[PDB]
Amino acid sequence: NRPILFDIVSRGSTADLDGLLPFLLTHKKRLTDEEFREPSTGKTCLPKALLNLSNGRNDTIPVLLDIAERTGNMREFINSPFRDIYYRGQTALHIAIERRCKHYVELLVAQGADVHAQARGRFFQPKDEGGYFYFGELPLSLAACTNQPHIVNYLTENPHKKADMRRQDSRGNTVLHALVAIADNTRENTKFVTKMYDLLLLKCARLFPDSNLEAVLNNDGLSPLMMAAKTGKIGIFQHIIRREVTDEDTRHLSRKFKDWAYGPVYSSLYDLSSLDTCGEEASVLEILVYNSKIENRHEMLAVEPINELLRDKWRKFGAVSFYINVVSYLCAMVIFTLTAYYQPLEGTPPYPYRTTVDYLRLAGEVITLFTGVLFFFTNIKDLFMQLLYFIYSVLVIVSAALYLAGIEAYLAVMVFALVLGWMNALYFTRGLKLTGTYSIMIQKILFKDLFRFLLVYLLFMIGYASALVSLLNPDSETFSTFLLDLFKLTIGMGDLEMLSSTKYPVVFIILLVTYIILTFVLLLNMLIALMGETVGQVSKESKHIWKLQWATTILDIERSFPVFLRKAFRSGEMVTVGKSSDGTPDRRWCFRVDEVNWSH
Amino acid sequence: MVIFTLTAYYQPLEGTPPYPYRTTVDYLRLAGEVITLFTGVLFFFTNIKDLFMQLLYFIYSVLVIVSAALYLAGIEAYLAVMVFALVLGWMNALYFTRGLKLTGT
Amino acid sequence: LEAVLNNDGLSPLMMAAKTGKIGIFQHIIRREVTDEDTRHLSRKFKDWAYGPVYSSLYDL
Ligand SMILES: CC(C)CCC[C@@H](C)[C@H]1CC[C@H]2[C@@H]3CC=C4C[C@@H](OC(=O)CCC(=O)O)CC[C@]4(C)[C@H]3CC[C@]12C
Repeated sequence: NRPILFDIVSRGSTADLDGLLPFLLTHKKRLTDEEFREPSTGKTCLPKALLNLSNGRNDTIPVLLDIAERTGNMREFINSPFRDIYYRGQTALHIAIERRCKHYVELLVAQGADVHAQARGRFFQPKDEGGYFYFGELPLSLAACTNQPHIVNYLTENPHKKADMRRQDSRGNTVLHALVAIADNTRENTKFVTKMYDLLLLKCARLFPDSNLEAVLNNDGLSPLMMAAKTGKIGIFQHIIRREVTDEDTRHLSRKFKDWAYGPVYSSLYDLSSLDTCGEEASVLEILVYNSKIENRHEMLAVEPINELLRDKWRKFGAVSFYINVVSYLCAMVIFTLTAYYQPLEGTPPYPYRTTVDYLRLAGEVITLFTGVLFFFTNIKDLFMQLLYFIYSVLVIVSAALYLAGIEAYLAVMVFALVLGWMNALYFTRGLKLTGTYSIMIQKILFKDLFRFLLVYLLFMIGYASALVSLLNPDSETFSTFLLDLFKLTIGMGDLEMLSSTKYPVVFIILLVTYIILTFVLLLNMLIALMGETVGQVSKESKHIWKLQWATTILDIERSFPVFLRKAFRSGEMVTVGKSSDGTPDRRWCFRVDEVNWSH
Repeated sequence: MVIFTLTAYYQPLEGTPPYPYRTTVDYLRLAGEVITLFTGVLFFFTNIKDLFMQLLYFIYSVLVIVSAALYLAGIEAYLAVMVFALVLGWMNALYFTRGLKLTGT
Repeated sequence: LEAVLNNDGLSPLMMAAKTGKIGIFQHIIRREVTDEDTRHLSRKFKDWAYGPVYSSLYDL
């Protein structure tokens, strides 16, 4: 009778249902029997009826509910979930809410519909995880994510059942987490996202004054603000960072207060407790600056307190430590250079020391080894809990070890270390503004475009030179010699005296001509062109890249210091902005900004 | 192309073309030669079918086949054109980066 | 009607593509007919919708 029932419900006709009650009573067959349910998914009668209706009025639902109550299977029938990978978990209430039918939502909850049921089927998953619509996996989160204020209002405060706002799905995300998860930078989306977020926050605070809704964290460990920063959602991040609440009852949770005004000058202090931390917990700034592949990484930093905080930190302690570090690094490299220079050529390593000058060389050596081990330890700690610096440190330590063992080879690698030691000194110009943007651009072009160009050139050059070598007739040694000669000719110095043994010299001349033409005219020119266009495309990006580089250097310096030193240098003044519900003072960290307005 | 490069490199300078084969190394060179000729004839057939029903590849194939023919006939000149083929063989390897996005533009 | 081909062997869609006419090519590639009598000749149908997600299958 399953096909007949499905046809009856799909049609929506009331008459066909007559007689089902006595039929079930006589045969004592429940509406959740395997035969009645569709084997493919598990869909029961109610979801099918709700799926296909007219102008929000199916007109069959009450009869189905009455029948199920007659049987006495409402508990297992009204909330019967779907099976299968695609739609697992989905219940009738999810459908009713998805179809924007308040009437049916009320009628469903009135009868005992499970309001906390989770719909974690593969249809409802994040876009990156092979899904279509992620909404928090809850009826309440669904209504909040589909921009339906009335549904959320009724659902939260209903006599029969209440879905508390502070509730977490399998992933741990709460309704605010989902509402940030579906946010997009479009104006239409943000306009309702912010409104619903604020409404829901105020309602939760009103109902429960003790707890805080944004305190909750998901399994990942983030909060709505940190997650919005991580997911690159400027629209809601900017509205949460400057949230101000005029209501006196709910002013405690506000984030931006007015401090004082004199004429056109207005001075307001922002709150940055969660925004900036000293190792107590993860900070928005660290996440936004250090994580990669962020949509609006550069735009997100242009917010009223963020930029001024970076500025104040830079003045307070950023500049001094940077100059100290660069000077010390240069001095250390000079000491290393002197040590390598004065390495005694005579004898074999290690060399005995029996004079004060020997002890001077030893002092330089120990300083260099200390620097190398320090860099190695810093990199290893970073890995456990700067690739070029890692190479420098590992090469230094290996050179010291081979010096201890006894072999000439160490000097080579030791010298190589010195090369790298200066090769990256340019990267310390990063902190400087005028030359730091140029250093960042040089590093960017060097790694991305120069890797491709070099890889393109290597095989071409080696194969073409091998072809020319094969052309000549009087053979690894011959190739080894000729390759040096050919590279020297590529430099523009030398002479092609080796062609005497070759037959058909004309074609060899032509081939060398074309080789030179390609190497100098086309290959070299394209490298020139690429730099010119990239800078033009990033002409505006220059300031963005510079600001990001400045931020990352400042944050690296801040991270390096231990916790208590950070406590000493922490920026912002403790300001008692009000008294909590119990009356005790807040005493919350804040940072002050003042502007000028001639229109207010 | 690597196989072709090795074949050209190990072409015996001594003697005159064709060179008799009486050793396993000779058969290694012969295997490389037949592979190169197969590649050339395949490219030639593809281009000829396109024409009946890639100009640089057409040049590569025609030069390879001509070099093989002149190797069979007996003349030193073939090596020249054979080498020239190898040049073109790599000269257009860059054009296979086309498919890649970053370097294809 | 679009089955007919000229001496060249093309159809209105192929000819619009060959002649570089975006305006009519885009309107012929997404042609949808609401009338039930003449829905067979339509080229873009709606498949299903869930909330803000809409899924339509084109004919190719
Ligand atoms: C254009 C870019 C992408 C390719 C990099 C060029 C190198 C692959 C070339 C440039 C100079 C060449 C070298 C010139 C001299 C020698 C020594 C030679 O061995 C000898 O010592 C005998 C000759 C001599 O002693 O001068 C072996 C090859 C090598 C390293 C040559 C091999 C290839 C080198 C490093």
